[PDB]
Amino acid sequence: ANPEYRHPFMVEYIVVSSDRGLCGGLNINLFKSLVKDMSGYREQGAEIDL
Amino acid sequence: METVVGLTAIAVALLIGLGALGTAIGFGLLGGKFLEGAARQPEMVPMLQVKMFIVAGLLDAVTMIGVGIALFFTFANPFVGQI
Repeated sequence: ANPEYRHPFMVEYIVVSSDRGLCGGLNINLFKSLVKDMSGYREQGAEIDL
Repeated sequence: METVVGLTAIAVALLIGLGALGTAIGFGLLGGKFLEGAARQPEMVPMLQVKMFIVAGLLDAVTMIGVGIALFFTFANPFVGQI
């Protein structure tokens, strides 16, 4: 209803980890997906803040 | 006859002047809303501009009747005939 305003968020990494051990490689499996996506951007040439 | 003529110069001035006053204020109100609508919805301007001319035909309807009668009393005179 307000098309005249187009907030930047609507036009063209936060990482969560545990504080205790005993996990079944839960942190590793995500940290293995964080590294995979970061690679695509390093190949494309972009920098990354975390 | 001199009064019958002189009061038609004032009649013409009222008839055109009050029409000019109303039409000039009326388009300020209508046109100000056309610019407000055009800034809000740039993609609707082709439609809004045509709708403004529909309203403009009603706004000037009586003003043009007044100008027509005022020119009639200026180049012809149904009053000087004392008829």
